[PDB]
Order: sequence, then C-alpha cells, then structure tokens
Amino acid sequence: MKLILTADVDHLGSIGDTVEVKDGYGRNFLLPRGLAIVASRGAQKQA
RNA sequence: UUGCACUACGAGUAAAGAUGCUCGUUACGCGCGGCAGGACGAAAAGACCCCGGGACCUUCACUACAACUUGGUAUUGAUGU
Ligand SMILES: [Mg+2]
Ligand SMILES: [Mg+2]
Ligand SMILES: [Mg+2]
Ligand SMILES: [Mg+2]
Ligand SMILES: [Mg+2]
Ligand SMILES: [Mg+2]
Ligand SMILES: [Mg+2]
Ligand SMILES: [Mg+2]
Ligand SMILES: [Mg+2]
Ligand SMILES: [Mg+2]
Ligand SMILES: [Mg+2]
Repeated sequence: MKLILTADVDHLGSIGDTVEVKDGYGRNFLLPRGLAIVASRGAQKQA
C-alpha cells in the first residue's frame, strides 16, 4: 500500500507527497500517529 | 449329581487299567450304621505342554504420533555501521 504523508517524516518525505513503506512501519507508526493516510481518494484533493 | 440298571470277583480281552465282553468262580431278597479301594468318583470346556487368537510389558523390531527442539516465512518496524 501507498501512504500520502500529511506530516513531515525525516528521510521519508515532506507534506503531501506519496511514499511507499514496508507495511509494518505504516500501520504501526504512521497511521496511528496521524503522520500518513492511505492513498485512495486524496490525490484529487491534493491536485 | 444323574445315558441307562435286578450295577460281583478272578484271570483274560478290548481305545493297551472292564459292574456291563470271554471263560470260570462266587453270590438268597431288602434295609440300617460305618469305611473310603474303584466307579479313570463330583467340581471348574487343564492353569502345565503344544497349536490358533488376544492382552499387557520391553527394546539399538517396524511404522507412526505427542512432547521437546532447528531453521525459513508471516505477525515484523526505524536508523546507522
Ligand atoms: Mg508484510
Ligand atoms: Mg450284590
Ligand atoms: Mg478285570
Ligand atoms: Mg468279568
Ligand atoms: Mg450283558
Ligand atoms: Mg451303606
Ligand atoms: Mg479317587
Ligand atoms: Mg473327575
Ligand atoms: Mg479345553
Ligand atoms: Mg533411545
Ligand atoms: Mg521456531
């Protein structure tokens, strides 16, 4: 899965851009803390 | 317990140890109290032995499995070297 990261994550990306992580990092650190969301419909909102 | 029954003995004979067959011998019929030699007495389809089956036990019999244990992979991520 691909996460659009709303927060700024060091050596991982800035606001808004989409970045793919190895699925444990995302669901155990990024989604719980609001750093990223899963990319389903957010591309239209960003663009 | 019981196939019967007016169920002797000897020497024989016979599935090789005979109340029941042979040849002899002995013995009136029926009870009662005793004895325990025989009726291969009774009792338990011999525990021995063998054959077939079983059971449980053992183990460096076989094949499995539990348990224990090994690594891979999922759960499972980040950063450096
Ligand atoms: Mg995964
Ligand atoms: Mg008599
Ligand atoms: Mg005789
Ligand atoms: Mg005789
Ligand atoms: Mg006769
Ligand atoms: Mg008598
Ligand atoms: Mg006797
Ligand atoms: Mg007997
Ligand atoms: Mg028998
Ligand atoms: Mg052993
Ligand atoms: Mg293991």
